Amino acid sequence: DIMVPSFVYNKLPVIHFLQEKRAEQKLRRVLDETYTEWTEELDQAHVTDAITRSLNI
Amino acid sequence: MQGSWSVLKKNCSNFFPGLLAFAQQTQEAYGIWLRIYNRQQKYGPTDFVEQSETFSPDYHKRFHSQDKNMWVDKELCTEVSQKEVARLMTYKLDMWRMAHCAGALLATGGYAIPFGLFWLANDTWVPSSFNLTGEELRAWREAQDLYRYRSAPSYLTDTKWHFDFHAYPWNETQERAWDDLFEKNDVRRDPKVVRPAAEMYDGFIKFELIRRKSLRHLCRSMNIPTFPMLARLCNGTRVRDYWNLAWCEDYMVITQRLHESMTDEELYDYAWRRYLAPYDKNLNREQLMERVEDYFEFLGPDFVAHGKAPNLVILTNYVLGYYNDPAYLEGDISELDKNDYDHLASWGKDAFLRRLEFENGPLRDQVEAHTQRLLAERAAIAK
Amino acid sequence: MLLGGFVPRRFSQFNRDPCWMFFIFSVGFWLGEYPAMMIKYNARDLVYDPHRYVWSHHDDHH
Amino acid sequence: YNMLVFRDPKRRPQLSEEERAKVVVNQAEWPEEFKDFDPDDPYKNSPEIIKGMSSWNLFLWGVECAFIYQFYELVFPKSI
Amino acid sequence: VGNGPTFSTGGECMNTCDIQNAFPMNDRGVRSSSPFQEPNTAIYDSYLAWTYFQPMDVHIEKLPAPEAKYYQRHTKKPWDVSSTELTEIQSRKKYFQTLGYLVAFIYLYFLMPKEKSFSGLSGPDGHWIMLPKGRPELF
Amino acid sequence: VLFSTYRSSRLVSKEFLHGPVMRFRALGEYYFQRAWNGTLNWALPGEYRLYAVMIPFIYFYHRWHNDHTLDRDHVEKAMIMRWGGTLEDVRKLSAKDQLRVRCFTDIEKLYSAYGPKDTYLQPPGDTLPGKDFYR
Amino acid sequence: WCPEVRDRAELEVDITGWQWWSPLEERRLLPVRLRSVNEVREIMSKTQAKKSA
Amino acid sequence: VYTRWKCDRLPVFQLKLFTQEYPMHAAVGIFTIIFLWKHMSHCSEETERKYGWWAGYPYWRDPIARRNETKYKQMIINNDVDITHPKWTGCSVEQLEELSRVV
Ligand SMILES: CCCCCCCCCCCCCCCCCC(=O)OC[C@H](COP(=O)([O-])OCC(O)COP(=O)([O-])OC[C@@H](COC(=O)CCCCCCCCCCCCCCCCC)OC(=O)CCCCCCCCCCCCCCCCC)OC(=O)CCCCCCCCCCCCCCCCC
Ligand SMILES: CCCCCCCCCCCCCCCCCC(=O)OC[C@H](COP(=O)([O-])OCC(O)COP(=O)([O-])OC[C@@H](COC(=O)CCCCCCCCCCCCCCCCC)OC(=O)CCCCCCCCCCCCCCCCC)OC(=O)CCCCCCCCCCCCCCCCC
Ligand SMILES: CCCCCCCCCCCCCCCCCC(=O)OC[C@H](COP(=O)([O-])OCC(O)COP(=O)([O-])OC[C@@H](COC(=O)CCCCCCCCCCCCCCCCC)OC(=O)CCCCCCCCCCCCCCCCC)OC(=O)CCCCCCCCCCCCCCCCC
Ligand SMILES: CCCCCCCCCCCCCCCCCC(=O)OC[C@H](COP(=O)([O-])OCC(O)COP(=O)([O-])OC[C@@H](COC(=O)CCCCCCCCCCCCCCCCC)OC(=O)CCCCCCCCCCCCCCCCC)OC(=O)CCCCCCCCCCCCCCCCC
Ligand SMILES: CCCCCCCCCCCCCCCCCC(=O)OC[C@H](COP(=O)([O-])OCC(O)COP(=O)([O-])OC[C@@H](COC(=O)CCCCCCCCCCCCCCCCC)OC(=O)CCCCCCCCCCCCCCCCC)OC(=O)CCCCCCCCCCCCCCCCC
Ligand SMILES: CCCCCCCCCCCCCCCCCC(=O)OC[C@H](COP(=O)([O-])OCC[N+](C)(C)C)OC(=O)CCCCCCCCCCCCCCCCC
Ligand SMILES: CCCCCCCC/C=C/CCCCCCCC(=O)OC[C@H](COP(=O)(O)OCCN)OC(=O)CCCCCCC/C=C/CCCCCCCC
Ligand SMILES: CCCCCCCCCCCCO[C@@H]1O[C@H](CO)[C@@H](O[C@H]2O[C@H](CO)[C@@H](O)[C@H](O)[C@H]2O)[C@H](O)[C@H]1O
Repeated sequence: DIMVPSFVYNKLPVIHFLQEKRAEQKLRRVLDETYTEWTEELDQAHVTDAITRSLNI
Repeated sequence: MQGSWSVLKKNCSNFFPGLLAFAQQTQEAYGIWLRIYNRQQKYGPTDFVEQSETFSPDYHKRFHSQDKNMWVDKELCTEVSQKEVARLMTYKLDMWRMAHCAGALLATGGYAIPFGLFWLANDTWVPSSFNLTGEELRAWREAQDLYRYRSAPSYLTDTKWHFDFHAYPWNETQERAWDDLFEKNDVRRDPKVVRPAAEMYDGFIKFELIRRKSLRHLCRSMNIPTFPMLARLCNGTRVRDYWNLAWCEDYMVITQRLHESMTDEELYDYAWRRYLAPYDKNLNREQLMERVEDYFEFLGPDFVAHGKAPNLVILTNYVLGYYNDPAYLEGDISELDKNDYDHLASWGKDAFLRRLEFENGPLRDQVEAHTQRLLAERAAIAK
Repeated sequence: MLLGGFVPRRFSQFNRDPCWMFFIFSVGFWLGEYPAMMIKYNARDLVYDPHRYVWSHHDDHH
Repeated sequence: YNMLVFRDPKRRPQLSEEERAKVVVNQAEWPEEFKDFDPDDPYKNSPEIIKGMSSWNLFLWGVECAFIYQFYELVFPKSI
Repeated sequence: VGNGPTFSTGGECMNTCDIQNAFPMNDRGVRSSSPFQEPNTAIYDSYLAWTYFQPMDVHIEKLPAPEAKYYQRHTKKPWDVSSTELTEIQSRKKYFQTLGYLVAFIYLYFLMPKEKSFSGLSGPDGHWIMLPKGRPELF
Repeated sequence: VLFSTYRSSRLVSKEFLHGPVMRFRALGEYYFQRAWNGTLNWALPGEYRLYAVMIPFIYFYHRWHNDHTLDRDHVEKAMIMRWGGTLEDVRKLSAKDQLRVRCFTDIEKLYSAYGPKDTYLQPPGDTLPGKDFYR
Repeated sequence: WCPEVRDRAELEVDITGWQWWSPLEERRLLPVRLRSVNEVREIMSKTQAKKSA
Repeated sequence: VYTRWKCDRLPVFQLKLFTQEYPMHAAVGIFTIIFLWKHMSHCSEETERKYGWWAGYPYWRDPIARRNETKYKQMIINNDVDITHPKWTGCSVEQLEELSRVV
């Protein structure tokens, strides 16, 4: 009725602070590991060159 | 789970059939254990067979060493099948509880009958053989899962608090592993990220140094009876034997890929015996397979290569993390519009409260300026 | 721990808070019981018990 | 100030001198209870809990109670 | 504003405590008395310093109410008792205990006589118990 | 199965005696739940008014108990031993005589070890009764 | 309405964890904060160069 | 979540506290209680007279004698004891009658 309640009350602030920091850490990780991926596609010049070769030119 | 009259009737009706089934299972499990023990004594390492002594560095108290006193029989499939191992494990649990009850009966004579009535009214400590139908078995599994939910968080919190209060991780990867190890089951933990915690805790506490209170919590979470607990080297032996059997079965399955061919109910039971898949979650085959693969990944390549599993304390914490449900929150957000101290409104504010409101209210700057100017004037006059 | 609370500056302010009102009442009782004992136990008509030498606690505890 | 061992708490200043000098004091907005506020006597204008009940009256009430406690048996003695 | 209490402090100054970092600091440089953000926190200097927060009427941009799905967790268990329910139970129990203790205090200090009085006018002088009955062979 | 081991098994409704309980909690919280009410190991609070109120009350009830229950025994013993050695002998006196005797006992209490010793030592030649008066 | 804190505190106390200060965990988590845009640019750049190589 | 102090009722928590938290202390306390009630639970009549009364023993009524008289009367009446038996008196009934006629 008296002791354990008081010590729980004393614990509350530190735990709240640490959990807030942990959540911030996880969202920070979410944004950190995002990168824009630029894909590379076969240049159409080679396609045009192959078309010319097929024509026997 | 709390006792009930319906469960009491169920267990009273199935008492004698349950005892007969338990006796048959006892014969079968004795045969299986005889095979396993003969194989261990014949092909086991010298340290494992001779029971090498490992003493703590502080009080020199002997306890089982994970490296030396635990051995994975890679060639056990020749003599014993996976199903036989699972049967032996289940019978070990049932036999432990029945043995404790029988010890109480022998100790107290005929005065244990009312305590037996309390016992049969709850499925927490009755053997699985007392259930003769699917619904009864489901209720029994629900009771076991409830006990696991009740017990696991205390063990996890004990471990985490002691480590965090008396030590800190060495490097960032260890920090991430430690933080992610104790996440709630609503999120998926990556075993590769979490594995280094095993080595870190080996640096902190090995299985040979496990404290008696943490052992009690663990045994509670594993549905192992704890009264009389006695010395820590008895339930510790029980835990070592259970996890050694589990590791042998896991090696068998990994090598032979039995889990892929394993059926849905058998797969669910296999996960449950590893404390990975509660029955109340109503998991499907995909989730069970994901959890089992994560468990195998956490064991790591070294388990297959040499039969060496990671630190048992961290392994138990990891697997029991699936019973660490998110903290309950019930009630609409509108409830936050109420007030908690309306009953004090009639009392009003006394002189001191009015003074505090005046000094620290919106006029606080003016009051501070006036007070400081007056004090400065008085000090100047004094000089 | 004696951290804070209402503190009257002087006697006249003790009536600004019920608790200090009770406190000053109690202080009045405490200090006024002494003059009463002076008057009662130094009275002219007060007479020692004639039988005071018949018995005393000193003989009993001895 | 002090009343025996009971010391009056004092609020620590929070504003710097530069910011403080720029503050305009308007006692018209202050409550009537706290006007010409003095840290050494903040409760000078505080209302009495009971109108007409002075501290000396309560002190005298206690003294009279003590006198009754000590003198009642002199006027209305009772047998053992 | 009301007269209600706030987050308990224990009579401690948060600008010098061992867990001060857990208490947010405001613009004035005064750490809050609670994990919440407080704009008007102050410090009072008695024999020991202590932090104080005065409630006030302040408007805060209220984010709209979310859905129940994203903040309700239905993991309640039969053994679970909420803090509000615990407070209710303890309040009732302590009320009854207070009444009982009040009655006991009154009886003890104003009605109960002391045992073994010299005159015999008040209190018992004691007596024997557990005496044999219906056992002639005992004598 | 007969009795629950969990505190969650309620025996009454949540609204049972809500009002009186709220009044009691209001009485408890108004002076105690404050920042300046920092206790020392739960025994010594920081609020001055708590001391100012509780010290006098404790002293008052303790003194009432001592005066009307404890010292009364010594007073009665003195009255009985000095005036017959029996209760009836004392009751043979009038109320005023008993008052005189009890006030003399109070005098003796006040003197204690710092006062004249003729209150209990009979000087030689004194004509007052001795210890063998009633023997 | 902040159940995680409640559960952690109650469990810590019920397992003989009376102490209310955790200097080590705070030291691990004290400097955590959301990054600035420029820091995000730099970190994404390192990730991209890593992916390329 | 489950905690012993918050979820269990008071008797259960008491048993748990003194069986899995402070069992040795409870054992020592019980040992000491037994010792006290085995060796420090008696008070002779003379000791009661010397120290057992707040203001002193009132010899003018001797309440101890009345207490013992009530005790012995109750024992005799309930147990049907013949106090005139030769063992209690050390002489035959006829000798007792002769003595009564003499004195
Ligand atoms: C109603 C019934 C009432 C019953 C009353 C009786 C008492 C209770 C009964 C039992 C209760 C249940 C629980 C008991 C404790 C369980 C402990 C436990 O968990 O052990 C696990 C443990 C199993 O773990 P393990 O891994 O297999 O092995 C342990 C590891 O080695 C561990 O490794 P380690 O690293 O820890 O190694 C250290 C380990 C090593 O030890 C062991 O573990 C080995 C086993 C114990 C060996 C003990 C014998 C040692 C040699 C004795 C030599 C004596 C010579 C004397 C010659 C005299 C010639 C004149 O421990 C020690 O070193 C301790 C040594 C013992 C020291 C004793 C000091 C006594 C000081 C006396 C002071 C003065 C007294 C008063 C004055 C008297 C004189 C006037 O069990 C054991 O080893 C044995 C357990 C035995 C249990 C007790 C059996 C009781 C039988 C009772 C029979 C009589 C009944 C009478 C009834 C009367 C009417 C009612
Ligand atoms: C009539 C007199 C009575 C005397 C008073 C008794 C008072 C009550 C005390 C308790 C007595 C025992 C109660 C029955 C237990 C059931 C049998 C048993 O041991 O189960 C195995 C099981 C072994 O546990 P574990 O942790 O797995 O063992 C680790 C070993 O490494 C395991 O080794 P492993 O890993 O190599 O695997 C081996 C395993 C492999 O086997 C299997 O896997 C197959 C299954 C085998 C076990 C089956 C057990 C079935 C239990 C249920 C039975 C049905 C109950 C039905 C109830 C309803 C009835 C209507 O087989 C075993 O379990 C063998 C264990 C060693 C044998 C122990 C028995 C020794 C005593 C009997 C011989 C006495 C001879 C007297 C000669 C007299 C000369 C003058 O026993 C327990 O669960 C332990 C008992 C739990 C309660 C402890 C309570 C405190 C005990 C303190 C005793 C202190 C000394 C006595 C004085 C006390 C004064 C205060
Ligand atoms: C036919 C059947 C088949 C054959 C038989 C088979 C064998 C059967 C036997 C074996 C069964 C084993 C399994 C049993 C499981 C159930 C155990 C149990 O009780 O569970 C709690 C059980 C409820 O269980 P549940 O609801 O299922 O919840 C289970 C949860 O999982 C909660 O689980 P948990 O883990 O949280 O609960 C555990 C809890 C278990 O404890 C409890 O829950 C406490 C239970 C009692 C609570 C009482 C509350 C009410 C009090 C009322 C007071 C009186 C009121 C006024 C009455 C007025 C009447 C006119 O705590 C403990 O475990 C503590 C253990 C303490 C051990 C103590 C050891 C002492 C050793 C001494 C020191 C020695 C040192 C060495 C010295 C060496 C020297 C040489 O409690 C009850 O049902 C309460 C019953 C209350 C009965 C009425 C009150 C007492 C009546 C007394 C009558 C006396 C008559 C004679 C008077 C004569 C005067 C002259
Ligand atoms: C506000 C006021 C309210 C009222 C307050 C009342 C007043 C209380 C004042 C004092 C309270 C504190 C006293 C503390 C004493 C010191 C304790 C101490 O040193 O403990 C050390 C130590 C601590 O225990 P632990 O094993 O470390 O863990 C304790 C935790 O509680 C284990 O917890 P866990 O969570 O780890 O495990 C939970 C679960 C885990 O589940 C299991 O383990 C499965 C189920 C196990 C069932 C039991 C298996 C027993 C196996 C055999 C044990 C050895 C027997 C030895 C020989 C017999 C000796 C008699 O276990 C249970 O649920 C246990 C159920 C037990 C129910 C009975 C509890 C007592 C209720 C009262 C019944 C008796 C009333 C008699 C008086 C009235 C007569 C008219 O004790 C032991 O080593 C245990 C030895 C047990 C020996 C047997 C009992 C000896 C005492 C005499 C029994 C007399 C029976 C009379 C029958 C009727 C005759 C007419
Ligand atoms: C139906 C009940 C059970 C029946 C029996 C069942 C089967 C046997 C059980 C076990 C027997 C153990 C035998 C002895 C083992 C070795 C130890 C020893 O040397 O013992 C010496 C001696 C026994 O004598 P003995 O060796 O058998 O041989 C006779 C000799 O010729 C005598 O030679 P001596 O020179 O030693 O003789 C001096 C004197 C020496 O006697 C003593 O020193 C007495 C010591 C008592 C110890 C009590 C232990 C438990 C303490 C719990 C914590 C209490 C904290 C403080 C609370 C204060 C406020 C209440 O011996 C006696 O006259 C013995 C009388 C014992 C009567 C026991 C009555 C217990 C009452 C407990 C009241 C609790 C109130 C709580 C209220 C809370 C409400 C919210 O004392 C004891 O053994 C004391 C412990 C007895 C425990 C009995 C079982 C548990 C209690 C059951 C009854 C509960 C009643 C509750 C009433 C509630 C009313 C509101
Ligand atoms: C005016 C005079 C003033 C004198 C003042 C003197 C000092 C008094 C101080 C009192 C307060 C401080 C007390 C501190 C505690 C002291 C403890 C103490 O000495 O107690 C000893 C005493 C010794 O007991 P005992 O006096 O009955 O000894 C019996 C010995 N015989 C039979 C030979 C006479 O302990 C007890 O009283 C408790 C006994 C019961 C509890 C223990 C039972 C188990 C015993 C185990 C061994 C024997 C059995 C076999 C093993 C078990 C089998 C199941
Ligand atoms: C177990 C009894 C078996 C034999 C049948 C006896 C029936 C006697 C008639 C009873 C009529 C009144 C019943 C009232 C409801 C009782 C409900 C009850 O038991 O609640 C227990 C409740 C505590 O509840 P919790 O611990 O919070 O948890 C409860 C949920 N787990 O206890 C109480 O509040 C006390 C209630 C006492 C009711 C009276 C019980 C009388 C029992 C007598 C048994 C002896 C035989 C009687 C034979 C009578 C023949 C005419
Ligand atoms: C009341 C007591 C209750 C006891 C309950 C438990 C009983 C258990 C009995 C197990 C019996 C096992 O049987 C025993 O097994 C071992 C190990 O294979 C055999 O051991 C044999 O092979 C091993 C391994 O190569 C050799 O080290 C050993 O020298 C040789 O004898 C024994 O020859 C056999 O007798």
